[PDB]
Amino acid sequence: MKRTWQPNRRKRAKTHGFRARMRTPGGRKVLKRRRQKGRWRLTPAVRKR
Amino acid sequence: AVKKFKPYTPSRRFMTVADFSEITKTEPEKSLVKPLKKTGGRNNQGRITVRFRGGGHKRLYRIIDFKRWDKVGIPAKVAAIEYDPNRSARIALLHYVDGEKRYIIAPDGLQVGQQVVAGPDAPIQVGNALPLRFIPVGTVVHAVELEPKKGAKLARAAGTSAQIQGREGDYVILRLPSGELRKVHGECYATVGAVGNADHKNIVLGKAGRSRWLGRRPHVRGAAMNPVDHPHGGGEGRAPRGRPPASPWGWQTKGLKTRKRRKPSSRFIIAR
RNA sequence: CGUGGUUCGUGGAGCCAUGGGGGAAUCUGGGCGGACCACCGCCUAAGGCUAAGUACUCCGGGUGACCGAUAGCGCACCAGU
RNA sequence: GGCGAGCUAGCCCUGGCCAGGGUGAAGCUGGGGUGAGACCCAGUGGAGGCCCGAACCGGUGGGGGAUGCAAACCCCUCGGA
RNA sequence: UGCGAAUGCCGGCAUGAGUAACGAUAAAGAGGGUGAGAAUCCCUCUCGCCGUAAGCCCAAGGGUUCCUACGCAAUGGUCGUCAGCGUAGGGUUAGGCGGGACCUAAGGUGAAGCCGAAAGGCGUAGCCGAAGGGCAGCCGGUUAAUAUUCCGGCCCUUCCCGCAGGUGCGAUGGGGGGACGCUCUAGGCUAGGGGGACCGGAGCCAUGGACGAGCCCGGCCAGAAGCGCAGGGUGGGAGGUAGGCAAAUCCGCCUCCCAACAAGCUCUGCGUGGUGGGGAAGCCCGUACGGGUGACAACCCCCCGAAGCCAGGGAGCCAAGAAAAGCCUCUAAGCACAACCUGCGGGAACCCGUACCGCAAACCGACACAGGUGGGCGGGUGCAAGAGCACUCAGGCGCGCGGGAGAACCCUCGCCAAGGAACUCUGCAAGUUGGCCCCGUAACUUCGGGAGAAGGGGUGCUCCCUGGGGUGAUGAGCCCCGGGGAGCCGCAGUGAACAGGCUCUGGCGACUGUUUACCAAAAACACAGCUCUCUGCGAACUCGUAAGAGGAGGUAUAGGGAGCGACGCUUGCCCGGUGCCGGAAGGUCAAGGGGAGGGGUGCAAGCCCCGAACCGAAGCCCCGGUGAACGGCGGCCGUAACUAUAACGGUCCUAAGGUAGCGAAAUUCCUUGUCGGGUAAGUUCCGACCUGCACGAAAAGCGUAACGACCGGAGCGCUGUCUCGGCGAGGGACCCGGUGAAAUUGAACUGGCCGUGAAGAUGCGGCCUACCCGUGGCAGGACGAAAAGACCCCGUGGAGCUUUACUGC
RNA sequence: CACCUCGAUGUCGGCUCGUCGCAUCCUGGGGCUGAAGAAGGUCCCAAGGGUUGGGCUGUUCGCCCAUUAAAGCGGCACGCG
RNA sequence: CCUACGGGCAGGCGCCGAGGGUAGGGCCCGUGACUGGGGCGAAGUCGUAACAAGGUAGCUGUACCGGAAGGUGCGGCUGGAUC
RNA sequence: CGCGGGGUGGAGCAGCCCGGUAGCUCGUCGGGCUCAUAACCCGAAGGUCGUCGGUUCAAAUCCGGCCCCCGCAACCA
RNA sequence: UUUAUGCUCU
Ligand SMILES: [Mg+2]
Ligand SMILES: [Mg+2]
Ligand SMILES: [Mg+2]
Ligand SMILES: [Mg+2]
Ligand SMILES: [Mg+2]
Ligand SMILES: [Mg+2]
Ligand SMILES: [Mg+2]
Ligand SMILES: [Mg+2]
Ligand SMILES: [Mg+2]
Ligand SMILES: [Mg+2]
Ligand SMILES: [Mg+2]
Ligand SMILES: [Mg+2]
Ligand SMILES: [Mg+2]
Ligand SMILES: [Mg+2]
Ligand SMILES: [Mg+2]
Ligand SMILES: [Mg+2]
Ligand SMILES: [Mg+2]
Ligand SMILES: [Mg+2]
Ligand SMILES: [Mg+2]
Ligand SMILES: [Mg+2]
Ligand SMILES: [Mg+2]
Ligand SMILES: [Mg+2]
Ligand SMILES: [Mg+2]
Ligand SMILES: [Mg+2]
Ligand SMILES: [Mg+2]
Ligand SMILES: [Mg+2]
Ligand SMILES: [Mg+2]
Ligand SMILES: [Mg+2]
Ligand SMILES: [Mg+2]
Ligand SMILES: [Mg+2]
Ligand SMILES: [Mg+2]
Ligand SMILES: [Mg+2]
Ligand SMILES: [Mg+2]
Ligand SMILES: [Mg+2]
Ligand SMILES: [Mg+2]
Ligand SMILES: [Mg+2]
Ligand SMILES: [Mg+2]
Ligand SMILES: [Mg+2]
Ligand SMILES: [Mg+2]
Ligand SMILES: [Mg+2]
Ligand SMILES: [Mg+2]
Ligand SMILES: [Mg+2]
Ligand SMILES: [Mg+2]
Ligand SMILES: [Mg+2]
Ligand SMILES: [Mg+2]
Ligand SMILES: [Mg+2]
Ligand SMILES: [Mg+2]
Ligand SMILES: [Mg+2]
Ligand SMILES: [Mg+2]
Ligand SMILES: [Mg+2]
Ligand SMILES: [Mg+2]
Ligand SMILES: [Mg+2]
Ligand SMILES: [Mg+2]
Ligand SMILES: [Mg+2]
Ligand SMILES: [Mg+2]
Ligand SMILES: [Mg+2]
Ligand SMILES: [Mg+2]
Ligand SMILES: [Mg+2]
Ligand SMILES: [Mg+2]
Ligand SMILES: [Mg+2]
Ligand SMILES: [Mg+2]
Ligand SMILES: [Mg+2]
Ligand SMILES: [Mg+2]
Ligand SMILES: [Mg+2]
Ligand SMILES: [Mg+2]
Ligand SMILES: [Mg+2]
Ligand SMILES: [Mg+2]
Ligand SMILES: [Mg+2]
Ligand SMILES: [Mg+2]
Ligand SMILES: [Mg+2]
Ligand SMILES: [Mg+2]
Ligand SMILES: [Mg+2]
Ligand SMILES: [Mg+2]
Ligand SMILES: [Mg+2]
Ligand SMILES: [Mg+2]
Ligand SMILES: [Mg+2]
Ligand SMILES: [Mg+2]
Ligand SMILES: [Mg+2]
Ligand SMILES: [Mg+2]
Ligand SMILES: [Mg+2]
Ligand SMILES: [Mg+2]
Ligand SMILES: [Mg+2]
Ligand SMILES: [Mg+2]
Ligand SMILES: [Mg+2]
Ligand SMILES: [Mg+2]
Ligand SMILES: [Mg+2]
Ligand SMILES: [Mg+2]
Ligand SMILES: [Mg+2]
Ligand SMILES: [Mg+2]
Ligand SMILES: [Mg+2]
Ligand SMILES: [Mg+2]
Ligand SMILES: [Mg+2]
Ligand SMILES: [Mg+2]
Ligand SMILES: [Mg+2]
Ligand SMILES: [Mg+2]
Ligand SMILES: [Mg+2]
Ligand SMILES: [Mg+2]
Ligand SMILES: [Mg+2]
Ligand SMILES: [Mg+2]
Ligand SMILES: [Mg+2]
Ligand SMILES: [Mg+2]
Ligand SMILES: [Mg+2]
Ligand SMILES: [Mg+2]
Ligand SMILES: [Mg+2]
Ligand SMILES: [Mg+2]
Ligand SMILES: [Mg+2]
Ligand SMILES: [Mg+2]
Ligand SMILES: [Mg+2]
Ligand SMILES: [Mg+2]
Ligand SMILES: [Mg+2]
Ligand SMILES: [Mg+2]
Ligand SMILES: [Mg+2]
Ligand SMILES: [Mg+2]
Ligand SMILES: [Mg+2]
Ligand SMILES: [Mg+2]
Ligand SMILES: [Mg+2]
Ligand SMILES: [Mg+2]
Ligand SMILES: [Mg+2]
Ligand SMILES: [Mg+2]
Ligand SMILES: [Mg+2]
Ligand SMILES: [Mg+2]
Ligand SMILES: [Mg+2]
Ligand SMILES: [Mg+2]
Ligand SMILES: [Mg+2]
Ligand SMILES: [Mg+2]
Ligand SMILES: [Mg+2]
Ligand SMILES: [Mg+2]
Ligand SMILES: [Mg+2]
Ligand SMILES: [Mg+2]
Ligand SMILES: [Mg+2]
Ligand SMILES: [Mg+2]
Ligand SMILES: [Mg+2]
Ligand SMILES: [Mg+2]
Ligand SMILES: [Mg+2]
Ligand SMILES: [Mg+2]
Ligand SMILES: [Mg+2]
Ligand SMILES: [Mg+2]
Ligand SMILES: [Mg+2]
Ligand SMILES: [Mg+2]
Ligand SMILES: [Mg+2]
Ligand SMILES: [Mg+2]
Ligand SMILES: [Mg+2]
Ligand SMILES: [Mg+2]
Ligand SMILES: [Mg+2]
Ligand SMILES: [Mg+2]
Ligand SMILES: [Mg+2]
Ligand SMILES: [Mg+2]
Ligand SMILES: [Mg+2]
Ligand SMILES: [Mg+2]
Ligand SMILES: [Mg+2]
Ligand SMILES: [Mg+2]
Ligand SMILES: [Mg+2]
Ligand SMILES: [Mg+2]
Ligand SMILES: [Mg+2]
Ligand SMILES: [Mg+2]
Ligand SMILES: [Mg+2]
Ligand SMILES: [Mg+2]
Ligand SMILES: [Mg+2]
Ligand SMILES: [Mg+2]
Ligand SMILES: [Mg+2]
Ligand SMILES: [Mg+2]
Ligand SMILES: [Mg+2]
Ligand SMILES: [Mg+2]
Ligand SMILES: [Mg+2]
Ligand SMILES: [Mg+2]
Ligand SMILES: [Mg+2]
Ligand SMILES: [Mg+2]
Ligand SMILES: [Mg+2]
Ligand SMILES: [Mg+2]
Ligand SMILES: [Mg+2]
Ligand SMILES: [Mg+2]
Ligand SMILES: [Mg+2]
Ligand SMILES: [Mg+2]
Ligand SMILES: [Mg+2]
Ligand SMILES: [Mg+2]
Ligand SMILES: [Mg+2]
Ligand SMILES: [Mg+2]
Ligand SMILES: [Mg+2]
Ligand SMILES: [Mg+2]
Ligand SMILES: [Mg+2]
Ligand SMILES: [Mg+2]
Ligand SMILES: [Mg+2]
Ligand SMILES: [Mg+2]
Ligand SMILES: [Mg+2]
Ligand SMILES: [Mg+2]
Ligand SMILES: [Mg+2]
Ligand SMILES: [Mg+2]
Ligand SMILES: [Mg+2]
Ligand SMILES: [Mg+2]
Ligand SMILES: [Mg+2]
Ligand SMILES: [Mg+2]
Ligand SMILES: [Mg+2]
Ligand SMILES: [Mg+2]
Ligand SMILES: [Mg+2]
Ligand SMILES: [Mg+2]
Ligand SMILES: [Mg+2]
Ligand SMILES: [Mg+2]
Ligand SMILES: [Mg+2]
Ligand SMILES: [Mg+2]
Ligand SMILES: [Mg+2]
Ligand SMILES: [Mg+2]
Ligand SMILES: [Mg+2]
Ligand SMILES: [Mg+2]
Ligand SMILES: [Mg+2]
Ligand SMILES: [Mg+2]
Ligand SMILES: [Mg+2]
Ligand SMILES: [Mg+2]
Ligand SMILES: [Mg+2]
Ligand SMILES: [Mg+2]
Ligand SMILES: [Mg+2]
Ligand SMILES: [Mg+2]
Ligand SMILES: [Mg+2]
Ligand SMILES: [Mg+2]
Ligand SMILES: [Mg+2]
Ligand SMILES: [Mg+2]
Ligand SMILES: [Mg+2]
Ligand SMILES: [Mg+2]
Ligand SMILES: [Mg+2]
Ligand SMILES: [Mg+2]
Ligand SMILES: [Mg+2]
Ligand SMILES: [Mg+2]
Ligand SMILES: [Mg+2]
Ligand SMILES: [Mg+2]
Ligand SMILES: [Mg+2]
Ligand SMILES: [Mg+2]
Ligand SMILES: [Mg+2]
Ligand SMILES: [Mg+2]
Ligand SMILES: [Mg+2]
Ligand SMILES: [Mg+2]
Ligand SMILES: [Mg+2]
Ligand SMILES: [Mg+2]
Ligand SMILES: [Mg+2]
Ligand SMILES: [Mg+2]
Ligand SMILES: [Mg+2]
Ligand SMILES: [Mg+2]
Ligand SMILES: [Mg+2]
Ligand SMILES: [Mg+2]
Ligand SMILES: [Mg+2]
Ligand SMILES: [Mg+2]
Ligand SMILES: [Mg+2]
Ligand SMILES: [Mg+2]
Ligand SMILES: [Mg+2]
Ligand SMILES: [Mg+2]
Ligand SMILES: [Mg+2]
Ligand SMILES: [Mg+2]
Ligand SMILES: [Mg+2]
Ligand SMILES: [Mg+2]
Ligand SMILES: [Mg+2]
Ligand SMILES: [Mg+2]
Ligand SMILES: [Mg+2]
Ligand SMILES: [Mg+2]
Ligand SMILES: [Mg+2]
Ligand SMILES: [Mg+2]
């Protein structure tokens, strides 16, 4: 039956994308946190062309 | 009149439709003077602020002329009477001698092909607009301005009208469709005649879907809710109100008056 | 008048601060010494700057009656993987 | 304090989809009818939260499954269409 | 700093156990090949399954999975020599396909501007934003793997420059256009398909017959201009002009005058078209596939025919159906040896994607998971039609453990003597019925319905006669609807498959519809419709600190709240309490005003405190009104010439004491009330009565045709439900080979009885019984497993909800 | 009453399958009778076997229909999920 | 089978057919818990509606209401007494 | 046998708190008006306060037991 | 402006 994950490359960037993260002060801290932790990826990796 | 149906389905048995014989070569509307695209939206910026709306037929907005002093003296011919989905009244497309076209809310009687005009001049017959002060006391009128130069606001609903009752200063005394006696400034434009399509009040939607077409989603009773939701929610097998009948937000809804007390407007009113 | 700060929770409640109303004076002027008054004293509000002594440890170093791979940092190992 | 409507609910914009058969509303035309009408009869017509029924949307009853094929499934049956 | 327990933590290894299982019952068999090894890889043949798919093409998503060589440790539920797996190499080619150097939509963002402690929230234009608008490529060939991308053929777009011709050119600005619904639809086409005695073609004559107008195979695709057929769009002049935020010669408006029609002018679709290209069966090779020939292949007539094209086609209808650019026209600044337009010529034309999977072993579900996933194509025959059903083309598959055996038991199926609901809470389940044509069809009814009511008859094949329609000719052929007559065969003719069991009578709900994703689909919600109430418009109301926004670009025939709930007949009395509404008086009432009068301190001027009368809002009090506002609508006693019963009376209380209509009911406790009906028998069912524990009128009352996967009662039909079982099939269970889990587990050398024990003993006492160990089975016990009881209580534990609890906002 | 069980001892009825007790429902054997016979009453012995099919209700139970030699009462965690 | 055989008879099939069966309608009669009124019946209960102006003139069609006769509204009739 | 309210002339009600005296309507009886009855008018009679005990100087009254009446409750199970 | 009523057969 229809599960929760329904991948959509635009949805993903539009939602957790880097630019989305930078618009909101709350998001900028996510990046602040993630960077401070040493995360290799500050943002969900996405593709398409 | 009003159209009826033989009961070849239930609902079709009680269903009743408007009579469209009064409607002159409508179908395609007048792309110029209207329409504009109409932003159909049921909530404000974000959230629902009027319950139970949405869906229903797409609509083009006919941008109608609610201020006629705009073209004083310039007469015009009534070209057609049209269907307007954005109001209960019908609209009348009129061609000005100017070559300018505008829609008006079609008054009762207003025949296709007759002349119309607005101004302090202006014969006191149907379709003509005049500053209130120049209208013979006792005549019925529609599409009145509430303050001069601010556009018509009163008596625009199908079948509605207002009567000029007397004069008092720079103000005249109207009896509004509500029955309220109000003073309006004499400079305010009105237009002689009642609105028309007065059979409007007598149609019967007939079915749930018919309400869906008009953009009205189902309305649910507080009685059917839970206490979380409404003053009337909860119980355990039906229930009287168990308190003064209230709205979802707590205020009483049977009698409790709501007009703001100390309101400048108060000084110009006198009825129900 | 309404509040905050002070140990002061309206208390005899001053002092410093100030959202609202009213609203001065320039040394014989003004503030304070815990309601108020007198006396005796202290200090000069409504402009501004000012090193050092102080706080911390991403970083480098030196030490340990500190751990010794289930410990010690989550990671002694290409782990914020 | 942030993260979530890529599940689900509602709404907004733009598209798409609904085999085949049945019933035969109004209106129209003609005829009868009358002072003129209402109206009646044919034919035409093709209305409907109309009927039967696939796709599609469902989830009624029963059986099976119960460390399952499956953290909601399978079969038969059934609702809308 | 010492561990045995914390359903402790981390790890390792055990038990169950060679046990369950190995993931759809579409299905397999043999020969040959490879190889250390083969049921599992390759090839051949036979068999089976999909075929509105289980075939093919797009979009998502995935991201090397693609092709090839060399490999089998692991991954593969077995095995693998194979693989979507390991190593390596290769593979994705565009001015025309998609997206971008185009347009705008919701929404997002946001110069101006507005608001907010900060963060930030709004917001006009503008900008961003697409599966919408716009825009130029069709047919073949080719690679192991890409192709509208490379190649071949034919055909187009834009940009730059240049000639020639032409014109007032010129825009982000004005105008036109783009430009739009749902249902039903016309004519003409196309895709697609069937047939052909005609055209082309390797071959074939079996097994009794056939050398035949035999069988088998194929009989097209693309194509500029021109042309032809069908169709879309469109009036042409002139005068006036004050409107289209400047200006227009354009558009709009008024008046004349000509066309009335596609006539013309255009733009599409289809046909034809120079030319180009494809081109079966079969046979021969070689696979791991494809290649040769068939060929110099043929390449044509008839018929059916779209939901697709001509397309902005037409008609009807109410719910009244995007935008912007491209484009055309108008003019403005400007410039007019510019510029723009037409034609020809030369040149210029960028970035991204392109492999492969894609109803699935490559996407979403931890899995090679019986689930989920949007658009297009989806052939033939038959069955009334159809995408339905059966069988089948192309194409694709037999589902990644097998071999046997023929027990119980389970699942999924088939049949059954006599009976026929006797089963059971219930006909649950299963049966019956079942498509089409015809005959026929009741109560009631809102006149539509109820109706597929009910109940019946027909249904195949053959020969003969025969009526209409389409296309062609007014014909033949090919299709398409039939009508009549005589016969034939079986148990049976919708011979297989897909196809309602029916009736009677209650309750609830009017109806279609909606809901507890995953135990409830309902008498619950919603619903048209009735009433009350608020709202005069910067409306009420809602969201927000605000700005702002929804309401609504609406205006009382409108909008908000509330209850009721189609429709029919109706909806009674009480305003004392609560709420709401009205009330310019009066009572009380806060800050404030006012200060009679008192006080502290000073030598004093004074400074500083209290403080009475009085004047001070809303609110409450008070006076009224109000029921489709919250709500409420009695008790005792007596009484008629048989008895009974009480129309009648007395008295006490109330704000008023329940009207109509209903009533042992979705309500009735006593209760299976009493009576009547149904049955041989009826706690239920139907009809009554009324003693209504405890109906009653918009939390509506009483009815109502139609409707319902709702709940109740009855009958007919028919049955494995049952008397009462039996036999049979297949998938499991069982045996053999391969792979191999799970909860659970203090340790065990783990028997019965009668006692005893913390009151239910394998473990204590007494007696009894009992050689050691398994396998298939049943479920009585191990107070069996599972979940630190959901009930209950306890905790000065928590949370949701309520109110005339308290206190606040 | 509150003794084992609340880190769980699943609760009525039906079905299935029983087994045991005897305070015996029938059948066998008896004594007494207000036992003529036949048929009963009442008590004693006796547990071997038997102890029907339906209507109603979830029912146990009970009422009822038709029968019968009889339509027995109990226990077994109100035996047995 | 008999023939006087292009024959008849027996025998076979077919139509219709008494009726039987199944299914659904129509009319009529009897009967039914209970229920509606009606008639009648020497001396029951409650009132007073009508006849005299009936002590509210009466009657009337309709509508609402009430233990009962009745009352009231609207309109109508005189078949109303009284100066 | 839980809680609450009751029991008073013939009927229905007061009086019970707080002590000391029993009141209202109806009915009953006598007399009147009337031809007569009712209505109406004038008079009068009638209760030991459910019951036994207790308290006080005194009990319908305050207290206790018993017998009846009405109302409410009987829930998780 | 207070009244209503009069058993059965002759
Ligand atoms: Mg779905
Ligand atoms: Mg997940
Ligand atoms: Mg996307
Ligand atoms: Mg989305
Ligand atoms: Mg890195
Ligand atoms: Mg917004
Ligand atoms: Mg937002
Ligand atoms: Mg209306
Ligand atoms: Mg509602
Ligand atoms: Mg609810
Ligand atoms: Mg909520
Ligand atoms: Mg609430
Ligand atoms: Mg409530
Ligand atoms: Mg209730
Ligand atoms: Mg202060
Ligand atoms: Mg403080
Ligand atoms: Mg304090
Ligand atoms: Mg203190
Ligand atoms: Mg202080
Ligand atoms: Mg001081
Ligand atoms: Mg201060
Ligand atoms: Mg201040
Ligand atoms: Mg000084
Ligand atoms: Mg000081
Ligand atoms: Mg001091
Ligand atoms: Mg002070
Ligand atoms: Mg100092
Ligand atoms: Mg300073
Ligand atoms: Mg400093
Ligand atoms: Mg350091
Ligand atoms: Mg060391
Ligand atoms: Mg280690
Ligand atoms: Mg470590
Ligand atoms: Mg070590
Ligand atoms: Mg560190
Ligand atoms: Mg670690
Ligand atoms: Mg590392
Ligand atoms: Mg928050
Ligand atoms: Mg969503
Ligand atoms: Mg489709
Ligand atoms: Mg006609
Ligand atoms: Mg005629
Ligand atoms: Mg037709
Ligand atoms: Mg017709
Ligand atoms: Mg339908
Ligand atoms: Mg239906
Ligand atoms: Mg259907
Ligand atoms: Mg189901
Ligand atoms: Mg369900
Ligand atoms: Mg079910
Ligand atoms: Mg099930
Ligand atoms: Mg099971
Ligand atoms: Mg220990
Ligand atoms: Mg341990
Ligand atoms: Mg085992
Ligand atoms: Mg086994
Ligand atoms: Mg097995
Ligand atoms: Mg299998
Ligand atoms: Mg071999
Ligand atoms: Mg070899
Ligand atoms: Mg094989
Ligand atoms: Mg082999
Ligand atoms: Mg296999
Ligand atoms: Mg992709
Ligand atoms: Mg790889
Ligand atoms: Mg491969
Ligand atoms: Mg391997
Ligand atoms: Mg291997
Ligand atoms: Mg393996
Ligand atoms: Mg596997
Ligand atoms: Mg090998
Ligand atoms: Mg590989
Ligand atoms: Mg190209
Ligand atoms: Mg493509
Ligand atoms: Mg492009
Ligand atoms: Mg460029
Ligand atoms: Mg844009
Ligand atoms: Mg913003
Ligand atoms: Mg901002
Ligand atoms: Mg762009
Ligand atoms: Mg696009
Ligand atoms: Mg497009
Ligand atoms: Mg393109
Ligand atoms: Mg082309
Ligand atoms: Mg390929
Ligand atoms: Mg190609
Ligand atoms: Mg090419
Ligand atoms: Mg231009
Ligand atoms: Mg269009
Ligand atoms: Mg057509
Ligand atoms: Mg073709
Ligand atoms: Mg030939
Ligand atoms: Mg032969
Ligand atoms: Mg030949
Ligand atoms: Mg052929
Ligand atoms: Mg052919
Ligand atoms: Mg073709
Ligand atoms: Mg061609
Ligand atoms: Mg013209
Ligand atoms: Mg001109
Ligand atoms: Mg202009
Ligand atoms: Mg062409
Ligand atoms: Mg052409
Ligand atoms: Mg050729
Ligand atoms: Mg070939
Ligand atoms: Mg269609
Ligand atoms: Mg079209
Ligand atoms: Mg059209
Ligand atoms: Mg633009
Ligand atoms: Mg020009
Ligand atoms: Mg110039
Ligand atoms: Mg060129
Ligand atoms: Mg080129
Ligand atoms: Mg490609
Ligand atoms: Mg695959
Ligand atoms: Mg593919
Ligand atoms: Mg699928
Ligand atoms: Mg698909
Ligand atoms: Mg595939
Ligand atoms: Mg598999
Ligand atoms: Mg799958
Ligand atoms: Mg998967
Ligand atoms: Mg499903
Ligand atoms: Mg699908
Ligand atoms: Mg087919
Ligand atoms: Mg066919
Ligand atoms: Mg056939
Ligand atoms: Mg068919
Ligand atoms: Mg198709
Ligand atoms: Mg199929
Ligand atoms: Mg095949
Ligand atoms: Mg398998
Ligand atoms: Mg057989
Ligand atoms: Mg049988
Ligand atoms: Mg039989
Ligand atoms: Mg039968
Ligand atoms: Mg039974
Ligand atoms: Mg039964
Ligand atoms: Mg049931
Ligand atoms: Mg039943
Ligand atoms: Mg069934
Ligand atoms: Mg018929
Ligand atoms: Mg019916
Ligand atoms: Mg009918
Ligand atoms: Mg039938
Ligand atoms: Mg039939
Ligand atoms: Mg038949
Ligand atoms: Mg046959
Ligand atoms: Mg013909
Ligand atoms: Mg044709
Ligand atoms: Mg023909
Ligand atoms: Mg069949
Ligand atoms: Mg069938
Ligand atoms: Mg059927
Ligand atoms: Mg319903
Ligand atoms: Mg109803
Ligand atoms: Mg439904
Ligand atoms: Mg649902
Ligand atoms: Mg559910
Ligand atoms: Mg749930
Ligand atoms: Mg269920
Ligand atoms: Mg349902
Ligand atoms: Mg908001
Ligand atoms: Mg607010
Ligand atoms: Mg505002
Ligand atoms: Mg607004
Ligand atoms: Mg608006
Ligand atoms: Mg309701
Ligand atoms: Mg009353
Ligand atoms: Mg009241
Ligand atoms: Mg009142
Ligand atoms: Mg009140
Ligand atoms: Mg008030
Ligand atoms: Mg006052
Ligand atoms: Mg004061
Ligand atoms: Mg003062
Ligand atoms: Mg003094
Ligand atoms: Mg006041
Ligand atoms: Mg008053
Ligand atoms: Mg009422
Ligand atoms: Mg009350
Ligand atoms: Mg009474
Ligand atoms: Mg009585
Ligand atoms: Mg009596
Ligand atoms: Mg009153
Ligand atoms: Mg009642
Ligand atoms: Mg009443
Ligand atoms: Mg009964
Ligand atoms: Mg009740
Ligand atoms: Mg009977
Ligand atoms: Mg009976
Ligand atoms: Mg029941
Ligand atoms: Mg009944
Ligand atoms: Mg009720
Ligand atoms: Mg009510
Ligand atoms: Mg109702
Ligand atoms: Mg009812
Ligand atoms: Mg249902
Ligand atoms: Mg059976
Ligand atoms: Mg078998
Ligand atoms: Mg094995
Ligand atoms: Mg004992
Ligand atoms: Mg024991
Ligand atoms: Mg021992
Ligand atoms: Mg011992
Ligand atoms: Mg022992
Ligand atoms: Mg011993
Ligand atoms: Mg053993
Ligand atoms: Mg065993
Ligand atoms: Mg066991
Ligand atoms: Mg078992
Ligand atoms: Mg516990
Ligand atoms: Mg507690
Ligand atoms: Mg607590
Ligand atoms: Mg205990
Ligand atoms: Mg104890
Ligand atoms: Mg335990
Ligand atoms: Mg357990
Ligand atoms: Mg005895
Ligand atoms: Mg015996
Ligand atoms: Mg004897
Ligand atoms: Mg004995
Ligand atoms: Mg039953
Ligand atoms: Mg019973
Ligand atoms: Mg029995
Ligand atoms: Mg017991
Ligand atoms: Mg038990
Ligand atoms: Mg169980
Ligand atoms: Mg049981
Ligand atoms: Mg016959
Ligand atoms: Mg007959
Ligand atoms: Mg009959
Ligand atoms: Mg009778
Ligand atoms: Mg008497
Ligand atoms: Mg009598
Ligand atoms: Mg009288
Ligand atoms: Mg009278
Ligand atoms: Mg009278
Ligand atoms: Mg009279
Ligand atoms: Mg009465
Ligand atoms: Mg009258
Ligand atoms: Mg009393
Ligand atoms: Mg008494
Ligand atoms: Mg008292
Ligand atoms: Mg008296
Ligand atoms: Mg007397
Ligand atoms: Mg006593
Ligand atoms: Mg005493
Ligand atoms: Mg409770
Ligand atoms: Mg009397
Ligand atoms: Mg008399
Ligand atoms: Mg009498
Ligand atoms: Mg007599």
